[PDB]
Amino acid sequence: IVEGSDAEIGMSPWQVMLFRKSPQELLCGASLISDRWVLTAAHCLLYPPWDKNFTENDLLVRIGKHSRTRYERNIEKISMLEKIYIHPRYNWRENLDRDIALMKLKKPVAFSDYIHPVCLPDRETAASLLQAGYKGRVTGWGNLKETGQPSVLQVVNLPIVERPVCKDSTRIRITDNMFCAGYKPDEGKRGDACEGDSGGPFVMKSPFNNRWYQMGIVSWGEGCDRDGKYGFYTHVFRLKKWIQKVIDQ
Amino acid sequence: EADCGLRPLFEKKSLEDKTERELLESYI
DNA sequence: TGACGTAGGTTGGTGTGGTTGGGGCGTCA
Ligand SMILES: [K+]
Repeated sequence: IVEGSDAEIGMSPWQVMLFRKSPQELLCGASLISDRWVLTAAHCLLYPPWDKNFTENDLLVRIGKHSRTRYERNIEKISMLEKIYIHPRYNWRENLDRDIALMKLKKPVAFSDYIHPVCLPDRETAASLLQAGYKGRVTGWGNLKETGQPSVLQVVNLPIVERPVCKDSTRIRITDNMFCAGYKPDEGKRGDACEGDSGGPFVMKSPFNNRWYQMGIVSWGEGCDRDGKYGFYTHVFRLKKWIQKVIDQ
Repeated sequence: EADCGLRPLFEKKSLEDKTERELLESYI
């Protein structure tokens, strides 16, 4: 997360840390959506172009954390994975279309002050908030610039961008399952996500009912905080039916 | 899930994190 | 100078590493 800052304790209790078992290594962000389910970006798990094809026993999940590295005792909860579920139409050949994935936990976690799930949006909720110029919030332990990594969780707030403008800001074949967000050079503000932030949530607060809903998953970009480039987040709502189907199973 | 999106240390104790009003304001 | 002995934190403790950093401070060899 570039041009962000330290996150206030318990300010993102759905934040999940995706963690490689050997070498022990933070891989990606993720999000808690229930006691027994976690949402991350598919490419955190499956990306043939970089030889990545992790499976369940390759990984673990760390919930309720704040420090990037140390074992925050009786705060964080660690879970192994029963199942990984990747979107069957997930596209790693071209554009990361439907970069979305679910992990079911071997044992459901207990909610606490540092551990709580996020809401998923309705038609209604997505219809009204996922609109250009409106702001959301990206959080992660990912890198702080493109060319080093932060000690505690980072937060930044970014405006959504007009679908056309995303299309004109890149070469990659954009789709309806993606939205871009970030500032423009006129506006004289900054901010973006980065390598390592994948899987983490782009969330929005509802002014109607005061809850946080997860509208995006950090999917991709081109460098980090680059002038006239925008972060790309998987469009969560658009893929809600897949989600819903997998959970009911 | 029944109690989603309400953070123990903020919504529940009736506190604002220090950038959430950034977000709300953006709704014009 | 330095190391014992000793004290919470987003958290214990015959604790000061541990699947984890480094506290703050006065003694004392
Ligand atoms: K300790």
